[PDB]
Amino acid sequence: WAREIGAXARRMADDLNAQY
Amino acid sequence: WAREIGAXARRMADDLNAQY
Amino acid sequence: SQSNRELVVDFLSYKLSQKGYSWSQMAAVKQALREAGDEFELRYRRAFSDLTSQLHITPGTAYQSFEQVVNELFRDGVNWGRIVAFFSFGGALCVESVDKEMQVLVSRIAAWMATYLNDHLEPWIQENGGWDTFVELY
Amino acid sequence: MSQSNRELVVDFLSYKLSQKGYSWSQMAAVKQALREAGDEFELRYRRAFSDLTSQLHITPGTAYQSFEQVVNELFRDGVNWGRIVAFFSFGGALCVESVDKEMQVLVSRIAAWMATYLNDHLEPWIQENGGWDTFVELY
Repeated sequence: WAREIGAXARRMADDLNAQY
Repeated sequence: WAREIGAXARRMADDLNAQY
Repeated sequence: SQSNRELVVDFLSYKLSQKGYSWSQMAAVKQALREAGDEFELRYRRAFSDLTSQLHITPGTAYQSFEQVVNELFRDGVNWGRIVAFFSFGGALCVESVDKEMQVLVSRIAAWMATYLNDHLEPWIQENGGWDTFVELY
Repeated sequence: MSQSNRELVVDFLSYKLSQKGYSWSQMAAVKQALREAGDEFELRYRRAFSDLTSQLHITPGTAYQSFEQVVNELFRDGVNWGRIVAFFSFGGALCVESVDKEMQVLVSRIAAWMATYLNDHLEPWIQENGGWDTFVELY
């Protein structure tokens, strides 16, 4: 599911954050 | 010149137009 | 008129941005977010394509999928990376909707996104230097 | 704040939809086709384009004069979609030249001149030829 897409978006987003 | 840019735009535009 | 000016401004914004210039601050934000979305989807091309291919979308459950993803994305906070992910997610959700002939969802998705941006992301953005700072960071 | 946020969402969604070959709206379709037509025009005729635009010499006092003289000659014997694309490309180049010459204040004026010319001297022909819908089809 959608929750656990959202969690594995949040791996990607936090480690994109790491240039921000 | 401005006019004579305009005419030689219009070479290019007619020669774009002719796929249209 | 209003329509014609909109067309002119869109074209000029593009041209100016191509030369490293900008029509306006809003135009600079739009383009930076466009490019950040591209960079995010490129850097994580496999994973991005992997989980987007797991999207199970139907008209009746579309909002639930949207909300479950978004609430989990921001479960313990906000940062710019998560904000970019949010946009790229909404983009992918719109395409995936058209990919399966469900175009009526696109405008709904835009509205759910705009409301979430307004109610839940805007307070953070303003305490963190605004979109202008994002333009700076990108 | 809300209108701005809404505009940002719509902008981004428009973009991502177009990268896969779709569109947000008819207006977004027109904007994107016009963007691409302008790229095509400037690339296919790169040498001519650089040659012509490198001749431009704007001042605040002659910017309008230069705009009007180019556009009126460009559409001297009528209108076609090719000339319309060239019209946008020319406007783009004039704005870039303005910023180049530390005259960014001219950009908003050029936008106004373009929208004004579009409304009073190009819109009638476009509607005669089926509206902007026709161009999206044609491009």
